[PDB]
Amino acid sequence: MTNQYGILFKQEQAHDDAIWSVAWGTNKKENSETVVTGSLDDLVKVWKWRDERLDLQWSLEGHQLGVVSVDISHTLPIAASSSLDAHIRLWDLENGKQIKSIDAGPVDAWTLAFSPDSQYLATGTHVGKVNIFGVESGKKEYSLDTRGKFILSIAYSPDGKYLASGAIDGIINIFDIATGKLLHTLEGHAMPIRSLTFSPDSQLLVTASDDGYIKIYDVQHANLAGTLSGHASWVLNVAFCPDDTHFVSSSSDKSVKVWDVGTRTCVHTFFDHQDQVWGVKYNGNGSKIVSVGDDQEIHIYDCPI
Amino acid sequence: MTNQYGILFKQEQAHDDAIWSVAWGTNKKENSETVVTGSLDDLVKVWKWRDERLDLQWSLEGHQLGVVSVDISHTLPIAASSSLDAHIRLWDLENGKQIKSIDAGPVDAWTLAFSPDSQYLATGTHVGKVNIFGVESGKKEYSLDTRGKFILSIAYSPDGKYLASGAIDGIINIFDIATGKLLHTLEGHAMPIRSLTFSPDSQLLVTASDDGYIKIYDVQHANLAGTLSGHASWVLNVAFCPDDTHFVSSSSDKSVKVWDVGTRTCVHTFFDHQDQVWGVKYNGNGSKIVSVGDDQEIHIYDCPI
Amino acid sequence: SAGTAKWAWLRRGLYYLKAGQHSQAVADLQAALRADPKDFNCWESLGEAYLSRGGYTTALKSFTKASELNPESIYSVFKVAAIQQILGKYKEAVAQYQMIIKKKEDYVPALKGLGECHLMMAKAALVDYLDGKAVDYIEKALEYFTCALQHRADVSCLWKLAGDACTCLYAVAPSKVNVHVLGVLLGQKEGKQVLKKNELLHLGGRCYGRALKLMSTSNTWCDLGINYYRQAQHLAETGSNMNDLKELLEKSLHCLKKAVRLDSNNHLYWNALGVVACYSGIGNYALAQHCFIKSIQSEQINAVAWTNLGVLYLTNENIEQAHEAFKMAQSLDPSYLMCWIGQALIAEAVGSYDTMDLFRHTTELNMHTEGALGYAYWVCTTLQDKSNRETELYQYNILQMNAIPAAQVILNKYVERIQNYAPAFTMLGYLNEHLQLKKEAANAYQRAILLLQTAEDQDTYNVAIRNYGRLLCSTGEYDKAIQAFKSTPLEVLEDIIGFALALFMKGLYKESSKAYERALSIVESEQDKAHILTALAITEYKQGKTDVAKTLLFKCSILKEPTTESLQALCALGLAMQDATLSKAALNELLKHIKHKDSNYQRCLLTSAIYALQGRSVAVQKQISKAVHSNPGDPALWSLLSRVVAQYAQRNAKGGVVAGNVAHILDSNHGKKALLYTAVNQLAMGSSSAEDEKNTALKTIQKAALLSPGDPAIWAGLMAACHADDKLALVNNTQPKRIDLYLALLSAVSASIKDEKFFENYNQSLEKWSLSQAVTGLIDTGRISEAETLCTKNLKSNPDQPAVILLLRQVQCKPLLESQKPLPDAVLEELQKTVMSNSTSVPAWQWLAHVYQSQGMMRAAEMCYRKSLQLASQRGSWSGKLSSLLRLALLALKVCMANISNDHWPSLVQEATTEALKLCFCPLAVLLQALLQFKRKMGARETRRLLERVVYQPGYPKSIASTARWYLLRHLYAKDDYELIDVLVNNAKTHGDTRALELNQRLSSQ
Amino acid sequence: MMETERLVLPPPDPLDLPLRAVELGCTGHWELLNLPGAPESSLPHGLPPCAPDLQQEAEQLFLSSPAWLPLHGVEHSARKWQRKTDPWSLLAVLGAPVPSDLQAQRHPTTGQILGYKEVLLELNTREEAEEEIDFEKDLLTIPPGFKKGMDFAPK
Repeated sequence: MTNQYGILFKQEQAHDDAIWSVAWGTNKKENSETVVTGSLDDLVKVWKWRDERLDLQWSLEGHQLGVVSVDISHTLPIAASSSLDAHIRLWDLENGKQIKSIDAGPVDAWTLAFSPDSQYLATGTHVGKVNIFGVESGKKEYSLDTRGKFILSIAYSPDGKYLASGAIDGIINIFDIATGKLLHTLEGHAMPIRSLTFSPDSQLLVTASDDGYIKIYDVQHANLAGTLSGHASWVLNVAFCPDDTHFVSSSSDKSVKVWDVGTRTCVHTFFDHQDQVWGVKYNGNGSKIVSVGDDQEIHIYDCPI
Repeated sequence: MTNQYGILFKQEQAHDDAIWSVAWGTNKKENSETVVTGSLDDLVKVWKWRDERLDLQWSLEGHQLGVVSVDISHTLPIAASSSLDAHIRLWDLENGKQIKSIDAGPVDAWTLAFSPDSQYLATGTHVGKVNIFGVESGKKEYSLDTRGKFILSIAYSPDGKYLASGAIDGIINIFDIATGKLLHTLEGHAMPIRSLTFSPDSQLLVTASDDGYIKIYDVQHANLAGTLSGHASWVLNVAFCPDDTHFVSSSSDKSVKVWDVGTRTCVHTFFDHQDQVWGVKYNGNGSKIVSVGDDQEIHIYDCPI
Repeated sequence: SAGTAKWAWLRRGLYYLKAGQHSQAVADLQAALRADPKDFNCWESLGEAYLSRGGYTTALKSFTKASELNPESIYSVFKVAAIQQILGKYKEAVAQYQMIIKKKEDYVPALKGLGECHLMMAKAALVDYLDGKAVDYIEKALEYFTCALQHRADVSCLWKLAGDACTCLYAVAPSKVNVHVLGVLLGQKEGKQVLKKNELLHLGGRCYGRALKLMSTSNTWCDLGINYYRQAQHLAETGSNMNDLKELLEKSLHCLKKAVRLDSNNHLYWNALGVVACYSGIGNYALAQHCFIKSIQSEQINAVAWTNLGVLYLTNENIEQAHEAFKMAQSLDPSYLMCWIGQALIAEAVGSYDTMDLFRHTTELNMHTEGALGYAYWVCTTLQDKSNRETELYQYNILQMNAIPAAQVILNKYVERIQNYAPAFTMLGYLNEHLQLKKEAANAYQRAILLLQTAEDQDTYNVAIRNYGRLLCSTGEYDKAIQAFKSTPLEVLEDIIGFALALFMKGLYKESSKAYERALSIVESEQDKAHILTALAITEYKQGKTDVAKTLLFKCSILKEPTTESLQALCALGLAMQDATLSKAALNELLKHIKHKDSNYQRCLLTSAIYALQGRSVAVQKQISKAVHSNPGDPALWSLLSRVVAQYAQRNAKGGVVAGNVAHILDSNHGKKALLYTAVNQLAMGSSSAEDEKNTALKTIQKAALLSPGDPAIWAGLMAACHADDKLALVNNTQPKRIDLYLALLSAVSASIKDEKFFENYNQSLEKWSLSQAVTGLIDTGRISEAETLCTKNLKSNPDQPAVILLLRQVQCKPLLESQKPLPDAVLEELQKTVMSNSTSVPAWQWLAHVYQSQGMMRAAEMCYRKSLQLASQRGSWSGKLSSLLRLALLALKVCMANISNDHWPSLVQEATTEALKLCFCPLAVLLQALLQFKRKMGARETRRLLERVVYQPGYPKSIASTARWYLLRHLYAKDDYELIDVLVNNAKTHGDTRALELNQRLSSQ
Repeated sequence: MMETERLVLPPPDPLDLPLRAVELGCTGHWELLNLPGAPESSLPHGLPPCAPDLQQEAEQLFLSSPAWLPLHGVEHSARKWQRKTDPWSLLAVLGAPVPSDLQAQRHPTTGQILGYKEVLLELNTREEAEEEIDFEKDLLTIPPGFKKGMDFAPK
């Protein structure tokens, strides 16, 4: 009863070391399909999936140490990256040239996330706050505060009005952008989170903690709709499908599963990587999956609708 | 007049701390019978059995952590030693000059065993591989692979075309050297093995266990034709003699027992080695037995035909 | 011929559609569309034709095409929205109805559609247990229905749907329903009103009555009867009354009987009458059984009636016949939940073995309440019994079906549904405690306390108090724990023990000792006695007074059997004192008769610490190597070996790196520490590798930093790795990189240190080292001003500490003494005084001697190096000794270079190099010997021999070989031999060089 | 401090090279740079301190508090719960559908929606269709498919 799943392309060695994040954006109205991947290097290589294959387009780099998170925007041609280098320099993605540079150390930013309208570029600090910078408008207007521990993941509901933040030690915080007041704090897991994602229409929040479970909470209350346990090690990223029916989760056991939220069961598992898989994403009208892994490879899968 | 088993030698302080591997090589047809020991230090020491005693020739070194296994080749004079840092050295055994230093990855090599014609020097691996490093000419010739846990001890057949490999879980895997096709997997025990020995006229395989049992197997089938339960504590090493008459076993309860295949009873047990014994071996014939314990004493026993 | 007859096709199609001849009408209208496929009337009529007979998605597509052009028509858009709504996908229908409402405001069907869609989403929400969304949706639905009733208040469907919407909120856990009804509904139309549960149901009954008044049909009668039943059920279930709801139930029976007699051929009415008739308040079972039988007879495909009969028989002790009825019901419908729940209950009653599996299957199907409670109870009971964990019942069920997390989720849904039952809360707390979700378990126990405060309290309230207080104490909030433990009779072992530990956590050690003594009085189950003695020893120790703790632990040892816990505490107590005698005896005794311990890491750590106490400091690594050989698995042992080699005897750098890598490979969650230790070992090693990328120190430390960016060691390791990388790149002379980031890393180090519980000495050492390293890095890179301000601020914080003041001296004296300048004896005296003040740290002495050498103090610098060498040797350190020795040799050699008289420096060079060779095989030392020989009696044969030996044997660093090559080339050209010179040329060629051959070119044509 | 001054020729020989001694790591490994300058050692202050030394770690691990003892664990209470079945909850009641649709009207020629009209889908004791069923005269007490039902006492 399952569909016909399978690989479409396999880049042999994208970078020279581990690949730590990936972002897929079909930003422009025509067929762009721009893939931005960052590694344990300075390289922020910008690939393009043109017709049936990936062609390297930019090899831009300005970093001093490895980049820990990269992000791309759907409205403008732009990209942002942060690293252990204590800089959040954001590129141009059109000329392959740096636009800006923000000073913030490992005590001021860990991971990136753009706004739905690509304006604010929030990041998570060390002392617990979330710092919201301003693209094209300066630096560090304001920071939402949760009195907790190191904060790892930052997500936006793709209608605004909600911000979610996982942390070391487990607790999860949901803010509303409208007023900036903590609505309610979930207690979630007992080990670091390091991944969160809302769903399109922003009524379902999917976490992925460090112990192997995948809570499926429900937003605007604290109801949880189940725990998905099917991995054998840490879970490092979760990407939610454009239609509210599946999502993809990559674990540190060298296997990329794809679950579905309707019946909370695993349809298909991919056993194709050889080392930890640090990043998975969908594309536009979700029918293909990108998976960058710790071993230097970029896999592109085929998930029929 | 019955010639009873006699102690016939004791070496009070062979090394400065515990002793872990002992090898007896009748390489020279004349009265050489070189004995080489590896003893939890950098030092690996060579002694020769001249008339009634062991007189040190040289002690040669260079090793980071303790040495775990040493082996001597029958055809040519050459020795091999591996240590805890997975680093393999070959010793000339005529000058102590380190002919070769075969390197190895973080998980490449644990123990060693030569080829019958002294060509291959097979070695185990922390992650299940049984990779083979060709002696003096090649590096990583090929690696036979299985699915399983740690692989402590390796046997090899004297006649040829057989290679038995124990595992930490307690399973035996036998690979035919002719082509590399895994012949069949023997379930064995539920505890580690630590020793595997074939036979002269190699038709019988003897396995040592971590539960005190000793198992006799028939290579042509999976006939568990024996089970021996005399040792109280663990059993560490078992070797045969140049005829298929009886073998020695070395418990961890300070006892070296000489078992017999014909009647499956313990003809004799020795009481020495205040500390536990880690190695036993046989001379070029059935005459002499070598035992090296955790206490820094080398013992050479006698057992007439 | 081809089209152009649409007006005829249309008439004949309408004539065939008005009569029941749908096939001919469909063909006619398709032909009409073929005539001209742009007239929206034809498309719309064809859609209506398809909608009259079966077809729904071809009518939907045709209606969409009709609506695509001329989008002003409200009817076409409404029909498209309605057809798409029919097949689910309610949100899109809501969006189009809202758009229509935005255009036109009086459109009654649009409001009706919006209300119906909201009600359907509310019912779907109630299928799951997301009650809050259901309440919100129902509030919005009532808003839309009253708005619709504002325009046309003669229609019946609007009132009926309003009553459905309001009365579908039964069993929604009151005190969760507050509905903001507004307007006509509450009689007179004033403002707004907030309704609670019972009032909402009463309004529902009123609305059904009003709807029924103007259209007397059977369906409304049955619905009104059901509403009255729900109202009575709610009134009884809250204990608000009894015997005053008789008339209400009679009214419900009257309505249901009216409905069934009105049309006695529909199973629904008979089934409703049967269900209501058997309510506890009426209790007329014969009528209920007759009604269910009539319902089954009326329409054969009826699972509901069969399962209701099964329930009726099962509650009246008829297990076999009820089982038969349930089997028939599931035979007619394999995925109806109630039958499965009944099967599970029957299996439980007769005590079968597959009751847990049946409850699990019911839980997996659709989340009903009764199965939820049953499954949670069985999981908790199985967890309690501690004779299970080999059975393959416990193992299979719990550890291979992930029972515990499923039970927790199920209990959360149940507790949200019911929330007036204490055992559910206690079970939820218990499971949460097993998941280490301590905060949620504490909340659960607190709510259980709130419920139970008016109970009997003998065995249901004190236990709840002890559990809540203990769990609260587990996670901070000591005062609240103490207060909770006060409000209980402190007469059982558990309460006294919990009180004692909470007191110990807050302080008040004497009080804790008293409480533990009182608990010690009342003890059975001797394990508890040994534990109480050990706790007494620990708590009294924390005050000091160690001797009484020691003798008390010996008293515990005198008991019949040791507990393997008191012995460990005794060994650690021995360690916390320098006695180091009782510790050996305790460890030997512990090893003697205890094997059932399964950690294998504490034993090695304790033995290693015992060896370290006596200052042996090399055996430690050897012993851990022995332990790792014994158990080649257990990554933790490999990681600890790596840590120890990093700390003690840091001359096995290669082995340590390999051990850390092996520890990292064999698992993943030991990644953090193993990567840290291997990075530190790489730092200590140097660059003794194949100059391979992707495996230098900076890479492993970066990987560790990504794994756990919380600890303070990784960031300091990052600072050290960056500095070392800078030095190596400077030697290779390609580019310095990673220049100015030290201040950020220092801030990260301090911020991370702030949140660790206590390793005080370790934190102080880390903070001081990070400060010193940052200052040195800033001085080296060249940002003097920032380093100076940092040192000044640090001294401004606290009174002087002789470490930072030396750093300030270093920062001050960099611009001066870089460029040649003469310094006055006052400055020299000040530097000498500060360095002597903060003595015992060889780097300071070496730096001062360098200052002397820079100004030029050859003998004074030599004396300072000699003092540093003596200090290093006395400390037992090893790197400092060789470093000082080689540096002193360099001093003597450099002063010799000028060909100065008083030929004593060559003697010093000889002595230093001989000592250095005595320790190790330093290539720099042999090169220094060669240079000294070359300067004194430049000569022909011996000097050339030594130089050629240095420059011809392999295994030497590039730079030293190059220097030796250059000097040997100069010497060989001095004593002419062209052959040997070309030999040198080819030797240079077979390697990479630029300068030796360049000198040869310079001197080939004088 | 005996000489108090030293005068040397800074360009002593221009052919030879000055010696720069650079030290990498604690295990002995030195190298030589060419240009003259400071001693320029690597990691001047020594290795960064990694995890704390054994003795204090063990003392914390055991003598921090008595919490770690098996006495204070999640076990060691042996709690019990009671089961209270409730088979009455299983009763299921289904609701009736709405017998009307609010169907539109259509002008017989050149059809246009005039208006939306509601039509019916297909002890007062009304005479419309009641057939006066008796619920207490003769009660049917045999399930279809079984052999016997149950006789409950009349109320």
